[PDB]
Amino acid sequence: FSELRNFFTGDVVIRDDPFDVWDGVKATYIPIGVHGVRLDPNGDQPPL
Amino acid sequence: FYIVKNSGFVDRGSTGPVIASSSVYENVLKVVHTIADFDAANALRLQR
Amino acid sequence: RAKFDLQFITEEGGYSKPPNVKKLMFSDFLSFLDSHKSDYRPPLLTVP
Repeated sequence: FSELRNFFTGDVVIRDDPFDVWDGVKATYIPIGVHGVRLDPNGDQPPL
Repeated sequence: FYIVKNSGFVDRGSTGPVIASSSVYENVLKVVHTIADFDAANALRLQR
Repeated sequence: RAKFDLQFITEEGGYSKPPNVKKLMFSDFLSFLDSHKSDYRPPLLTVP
């Protein structure tokens, strides 16, 4: 009988409490920080 | 403006015109942290 | 930058009914920073 058992012996490992699974998330981004006044780099443009 | 655990000012028995206040006088404050600007204050609020 | 709302109270000397002084808590400041987290230019805190 021993051999018959040892053949039919195989282990498995399972987590006691199932994982809690969620759905995806809409990655929404919002603004942050304060903006100051940036002046044009070239200055007044040539005429005509 | 300053943020502080608790404060007030009571000067009982004084004959002066000011005998109480919701605030205190500048020299009674010990500054141990300085938040530079709105941005920074806001930034700290968001580092959970 | 902040605006301070000044208020005067006269102490008659009869210590019967305690005055109702407007006090601003840390909690309120956070509540402020969260209503403006996205602003693109610093908001004004009215400190009493």
